[PDB]
Parts: sequence; C-alpha cells; structure tokens
Amino acid sequence: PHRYRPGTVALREIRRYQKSTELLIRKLPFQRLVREIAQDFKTDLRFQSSAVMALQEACEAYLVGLFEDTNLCAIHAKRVTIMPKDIQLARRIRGE
Amino acid sequence: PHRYRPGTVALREIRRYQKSTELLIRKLPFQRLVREIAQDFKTDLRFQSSAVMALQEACEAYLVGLFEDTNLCAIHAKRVTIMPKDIQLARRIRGE
Amino acid sequence: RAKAKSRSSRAGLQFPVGRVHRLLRKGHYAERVGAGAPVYLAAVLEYLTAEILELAGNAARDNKKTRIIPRHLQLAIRNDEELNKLLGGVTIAQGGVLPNIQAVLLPK
Amino acid sequence: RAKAKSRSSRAGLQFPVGRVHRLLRKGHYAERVGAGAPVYLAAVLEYLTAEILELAGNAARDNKKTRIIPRHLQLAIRNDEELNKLLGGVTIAQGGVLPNIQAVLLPK
Amino acid sequence: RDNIQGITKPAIRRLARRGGVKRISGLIYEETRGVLKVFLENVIRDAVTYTEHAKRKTVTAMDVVYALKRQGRTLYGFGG
Amino acid sequence: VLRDNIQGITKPAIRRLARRGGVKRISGLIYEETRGVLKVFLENVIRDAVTYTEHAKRKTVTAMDVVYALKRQGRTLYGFG
Amino acid sequence: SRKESYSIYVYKVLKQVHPDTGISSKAMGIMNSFVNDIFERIAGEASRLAHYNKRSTITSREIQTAVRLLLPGELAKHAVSEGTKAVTKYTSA
Amino acid sequence: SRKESYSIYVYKVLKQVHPDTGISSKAMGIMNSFVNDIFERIAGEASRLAHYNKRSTITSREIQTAVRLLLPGELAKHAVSEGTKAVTKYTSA
Repeated sequence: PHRYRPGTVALREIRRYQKSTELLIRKLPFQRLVREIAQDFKTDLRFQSSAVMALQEACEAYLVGLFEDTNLCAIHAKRVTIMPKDIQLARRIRGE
Repeated sequence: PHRYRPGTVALREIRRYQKSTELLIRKLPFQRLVREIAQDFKTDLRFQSSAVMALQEACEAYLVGLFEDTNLCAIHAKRVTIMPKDIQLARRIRGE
Repeated sequence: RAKAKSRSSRAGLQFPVGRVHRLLRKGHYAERVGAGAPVYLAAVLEYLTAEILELAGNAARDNKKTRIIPRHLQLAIRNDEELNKLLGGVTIAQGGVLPNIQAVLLPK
Repeated sequence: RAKAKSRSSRAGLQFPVGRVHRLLRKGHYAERVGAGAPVYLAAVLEYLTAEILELAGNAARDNKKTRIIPRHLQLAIRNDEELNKLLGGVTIAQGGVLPNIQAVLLPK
Repeated sequence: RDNIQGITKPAIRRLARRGGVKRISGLIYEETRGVLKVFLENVIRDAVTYTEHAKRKTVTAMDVVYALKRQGRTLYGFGG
Repeated sequence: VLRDNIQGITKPAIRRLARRGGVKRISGLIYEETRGVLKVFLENVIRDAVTYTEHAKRKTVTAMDVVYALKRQGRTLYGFG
Repeated sequence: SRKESYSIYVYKVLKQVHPDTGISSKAMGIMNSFVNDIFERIAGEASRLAHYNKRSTITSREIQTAVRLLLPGELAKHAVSEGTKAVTKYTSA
Repeated sequence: SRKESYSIYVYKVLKQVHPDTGISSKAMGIMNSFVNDIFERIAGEASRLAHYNKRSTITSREIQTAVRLLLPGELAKHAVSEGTKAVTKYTSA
C-alpha cells in the first residue's frame, strides 16, 4: 500500500490545525480538573457554565504562546526536537 | 618579561566590577548625546543636571540586564563567545 | 420651549455624548469635567471603531462571506503593524493563529 | 474641650493616621472612607518598614559599618525570596548586582 | 486525584501542532502538565478570592475576567 | 548642531559593562549592535519626557518627567525621588 | 434590569462602511468589550495627568496629550485631527 | 511651602529596631519613595473592588482583600494579623 514518508503527515496536520478554530481540550476532563483544584481553597463551590469556558480559552491561549516561544529556542541549538531544557530556558528568559 | 595566560585578567575584572558600584560611561560624552537627540523634537531645550544622571542610570542598568540575559542563551549553544544573534534572540523572546 | 436636539447631532457624531459624559462623572476620575472632553473622546472612539470595521469587512469580502465573525477580526488585527502594537496584550476567543512555518523545517 | 491626644497614640502606632486619612480622601478613590481603613493601612506600612530596615541594619554589621547606604538596601532586597517577588521590577540606583559566576566559566 | 491524567497525550500533541512544532520529545508531557497546573492554581486562587468577597457561592465569568485582568492579560468575548 | 556624537560611547566602556554582567569573551561585532540598541532605547524615553515637558508648557526638562516616563513603561526607578 | 451597550452604534457604523455586510452576535460582544477597554485606558491616563499639575478639571488638552502618549504615531496623527474637527464644529454650532 | 515626608517616622522605627545605627540621606530617599509606591498600589486595588460591588464606602474588608491579593502568602498573614489586632485595640480604646 501507499505510505507517506516521515514528516509529510506532520506538515499536513500543522496546516490543518493552523487553519482550524475549534477547541482542543476535552470539556469533561477539564471540568473535573477545575472542580478538583478548587476544592482545596473552599468546599461546595459552584461554577457557571461560562466560567469554565473562559478558563479553558485562557489556558489554551497561554500554552499555545509558550510553545511558539519554545520553538525558536529549539532551532537556535541546531536541533529539531524540543526538550525540557528548552522550556526551562524560555521560561527563565521570560521571567516567569 | 612577564605575561598572564588568556582569561585570568578577564576573571579578575569580573570579580572586581561586580563588587564596585561606580558608573562606567563618561558623563560629558553622554550629556552631548542626550542634547543631540532631544533637539529633533524641540529646539532650545535645557536639561537639569540630575536628569542626565537619571537617564545614564537607566541605560546602564538596561544594558547590564540585557547582557545577563544574553549570556544564558549563549551558554545554551555550548559556546563561550557571545554573538549578535544571541542579543537578537533574547530581544525576540522578550517580546520587544 | 425649543424642540430638543441631541448633542451628537450637533457635533455630527453617532456615539452618545451623554453616556460618555455620565460615565466620566460616575468613574470619579476627577471632580470636574469640561464640556469638550466627551465630544473629543467620542470622536476618537468613532474613528477607531470605523478603522477596525473597514479592515474586517475587506477580509470578510475576500473570504466570500457576508457576515463578520471573530476569525475575521483576528486576521484583521494580526496583519496590521500598528493595530498589533496597540492590541498586543489582548486575546480574542476563537481567533486562532496565523499560518507560519519555519523554513528550516520544510523539505529539501 | 477635653485634652486632645493623637489617634496614633490610641492605636499604638508610629505612622501618622491623620495624614494617611487625609491622603485617602484627597485621592478620589471613593466618595466615602471607613474608619478602619487608615488604622489597618498604617499598621501594614509600619510592619513592612520595620522588616526592610531590620534586614538592612543586619547587613550593615556584616560589613563592620555603622551607617546604612544604598548597597545595603540592595543586598537586603535581593537576598529575600519574599521581598524579591514584590520588588522584582524596581531598580535601585548605585545598588549594583549580586556576585555570581556560572560554574562553566570558572577554571577547570 | 487522577483528574490531571485527563489531559491525554493527543491533546498536548494538538496544541504543539498548532504552535508549529514538528518533532516532540517524549518527556515534554510531564513538564507541560506541571506548567499548566501552577497557572490554573494561580488563576483560581484569585477567582475564589473575588467570589468569597462578594459572599456568593457560585463563581461567575466576571470573577475569571478580573483575575486574568490582574495577571496582566485581557480576555475579550465573555463580558465586562 | 552636533552632526554626530554617538561615536563617543567608547569600546572600553562597553567592555566594562559586559564585564559587570559576567561576560567572559566578546565578539568583535557586538559594539555596533549595542550602539544601535542603546539609541533605540533612548529615543523612546526621550519622546515621552519631552511630551510631558511640552504639556506643562515648561522649557526645562526635569528629573520628574523622566521618572514618570520610565514609570509608564514599568521601569520605576528608585533613588531620585 | 436593563443592560446598556453600544451595539446599535456599532451597527450604524458598519452599515456606513459596508452597507451590504452584516455582523454576528459574537462580533457585537467583542466590539462592545473593546470599546470599554480603550475608554478605561484613556480616562486613566487623563486622571494621572490631572493630579501632577494640581488642576481640578479635566479638559480637551488632557485628552489630546493622553492620545498622543498612548497611541502610536500615525494613528495619533489622524485621531487628533478627528477630535479637533469635531470640537471645532461642535463649538461653531 | 512646607514640604512633607516620612523621614521622622522612618527614624523612629529605625531607633526602635536598632537604636545604635544611623541612616544616610540617600537611603532616606529610597525609603520615602517606597512608602508612596505601596500606598498607591493598595489604594488603587481597593477602589476597583469597591466599584465592582457598587459600594460607596471603603472599609477594612476592602483593605484586607487587597492585602491578601498584593502581598505574598507569608507577608499577608502577619500583616493581616497585626492589622486586625490594631483595629481591635482602636475600637476597644
């Protein structure tokens, strides 16, 4: 059967997800995680349907931006694979 | 004659200048530069004696911080010589 | 008693001069507000609003659509070198990202 | 007309409660200011002042000096993990940097 | 609890793909989870503080908008 | 008018600043990049300082104008009042 | 309760720039938030500028200076002309 | 005419913490600017909290929440503890 060489599909996916607009995190797992973390500060809290969506949009934007910055640091070392030290360097330089 | 090996004087200067607190740029050449640039916006400007000092302190602290940041991204490439691309990369990641 | 005429009509603006004046008094920004401040601020907001809508509409027309949607606002803001400076710290829901790939990653 | 005594004496504080109260009313933060705000804010400022001065005074003795100078304040701020987070962006003149050399740069 | 495991590997891959990353090392996942957890914790602490000041029991979208606004990032589309 | 003074930021001063930052070895091209960066930095601060000066209708630039200009960018500077 | 918004004004402007084009509800909500954002930034800077000069009244000069300080060069260059023309016409009426 | 600064109160605290040390005018300048900075940050945050809830007055509840938001966890606990202690002494005076 026909088989694509390594990386052809990665580029196709890159184009697909750069052209799309939908959310990428599963709604239920995120909602359960939010309800779990909030329990340490105050018990029996309640959340409106739009608050979880606002938190999801902010978190997704933050991670996308951090990955964009990490990609520059990876190319600078003449590597292609991103590694934890690259994230650590980007975060240190950003002053987080 | 007598002659030290490469780098020992550099290290001695590093240990010296991190202990001291004086200014490193000449006061008068800098005052001329400040009166040079300000004239492009308005003529006959005057500067209080302390304003030039405030600008010099801000500029020196800024260059020192930029070089400190540049050094981290320089070591990451397994090099010891800093080069222009390190400054350009640091400024790009800082978002300015 | 003369027939009432809106201040917006006198200035020729569309935005509400009265609402901006009310907001300036209620925000406690200062104890006194001059009569010219709200007209100037309304004019600036009207200029900036139309400046953004024009770019959005041109993008929408290129996309062969008739209704403006958030995607068109994102493409409009991120392609202008001056709007991108004023709105660098703002995130738009469902805006996505601009297509971009590093040349080193493309195949030989 | 009873004999007057300062509010700071009643509360047991060193900072001027009257002056802080005046500054709040003149800042237009709100149309009304409660009685407890100035005593609380004065106590907080006095606490933070004492912590900074205490750390600077301890740093002075470590250099056998008897008078505080900007270098001592810089050393006091940059050596505390709590103070450094609140004052991370502030620049202090004549403070200089802390001594630090990467181990990779030291001789083998 | 195990709820942190709900952010499966494919979701992280999709996020990395949107950022243009072509090849990803297998250790990036635990670091990404650690980075996300501290961000969520930071935002929720502020949101819950605003909720508690109002004597409410339900957390509304405005409280999240103000938390993000204080951290220095502004969110458009949910209110305010 | 001064046709050119930015040449007056000498190579030794730049080396000394890099030394305070812990830089051990410096490439020969760093000097012109550093001059360009410093000039770009100074223009942005001076434009605002002059803007406040003109708004006040004064003719003398004052330390406070620089303090406020620096504050707007988030670089509050302590020591000059 | 009743909630105020600029939605009708945003629609009038859109109809003047593109009569055949329409706008979805999400875009209306975004524009309605963006207007309040810029309003708070300009009013904030005007407030700081008033206290440093010991003045008790905000005037058009404060708005003009705040606009020149916040917006980049070309945008400010056009906006200042728009405001000057608007105030001149209003006063002439 | 007559200016106003916190140099006296800073000196009183200094002589209470360390009665044998003095302070240079250069350090006094930094201590004077530090107080104006934190004062402005807290009053700003308290005003925003009061406006969002549609309240006309600023009370100790606003100050306590602002303190919990601006200061880190360890500084906040102590500051709030002694702030409430001071308020209790004042109200009981």
